[PDB]
Amino acid sequence: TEFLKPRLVDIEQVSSTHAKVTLEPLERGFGHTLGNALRRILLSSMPGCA
Amino acid sequence: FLKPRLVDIEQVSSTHAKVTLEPLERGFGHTLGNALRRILLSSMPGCAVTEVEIDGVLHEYSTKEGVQEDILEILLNLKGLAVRVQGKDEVILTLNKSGIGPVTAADITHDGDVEIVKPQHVICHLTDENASISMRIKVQRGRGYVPASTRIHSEEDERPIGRLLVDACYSPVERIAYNVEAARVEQRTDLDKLVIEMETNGTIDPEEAIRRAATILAEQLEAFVDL
Amino acid sequence: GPEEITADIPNVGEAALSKLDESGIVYIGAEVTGGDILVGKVTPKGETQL
Amino acid sequence: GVLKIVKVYLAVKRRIQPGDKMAGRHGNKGVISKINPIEDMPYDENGTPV
Repeated sequence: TEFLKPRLVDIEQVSSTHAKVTLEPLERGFGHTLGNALRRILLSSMPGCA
Repeated sequence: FLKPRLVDIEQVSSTHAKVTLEPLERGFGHTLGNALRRILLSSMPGCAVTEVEIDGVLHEYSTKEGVQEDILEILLNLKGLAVRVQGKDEVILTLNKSGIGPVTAADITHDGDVEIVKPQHVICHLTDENASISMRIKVQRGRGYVPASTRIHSEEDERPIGRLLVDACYSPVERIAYNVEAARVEQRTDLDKLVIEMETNGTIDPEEAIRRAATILAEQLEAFVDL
Repeated sequence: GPEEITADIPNVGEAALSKLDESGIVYIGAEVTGGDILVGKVTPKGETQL
Repeated sequence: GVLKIVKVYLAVKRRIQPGDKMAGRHGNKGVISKINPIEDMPYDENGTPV
């Protein structure tokens, strides 16, 4: 009942504002479960000064 | 950034239950409920029968004289037998019975860690006065769906031709549903609740499940929090 | 010459000939995959001229 | 010319995989494309996937 962890995460900067990061070893369906749960909190609840 | 905690866990049937999480901020009920449904339906501990060696049976395609169930059909019934262990990662159960009548799931040999959650579960019938069936039922524990096909690669001399393999069904969860209702605590602006209605074979308790689910969750976030 | 169903096959290991009985025929009920020998058969070809 | 013949009967159990043809009684054909996890399946309010 052991559980697979990621590895390799080369971070490609696009200028200074944004970038495309990547994570190779995600088990079945965990890409969405993570990608979506982080998308959710990123767009919505974040500290900000506007 | 107020954090949640659990609340009344209502058992209804031995099968399913409705757990609840009271302190969720705006929209966090959805962010979890979907993220929790994911790991609940998929990765959970379970113990399903794997290798079954029966009395006189060479292969799953024959018929044992004196029982009206084809061997193939009896194997499938085993895949649906719900059990739970405690300190063993594989235990081999010895089932014996004879005489005209149903052979249920309570006719097996009890072990210290054996708990049969459905003693009435029908394994097969018995059609003749003197007809006897002996079987070694090897039950192990694991995660996910491992079909019998992918099992024959290690092999390494599983020569016991009488040992017939079945498909690994490992999972407690059947149906998971989450509903977010607005929870009004006496003083706060607006907070939400989480009603998770799940469905189970009874081989895992609700509080245990939701922990290891969320456990794996933060465990995957480990790497995430840095690079 | 005549072809033999004998279980003696040039250049095969014990793991190959395992699933065969003394006669050279796979046992009934033995599960097999691609490449396993179902029936041992050998035909005479003389003076190979190597 | 044939001295002896051995006929072996294999029972393969195949389940379903991308590439199989499927159709309803109404003339709608199809070829299974992906086998999707239960996690990604559209579900109703009651939680039963499709």
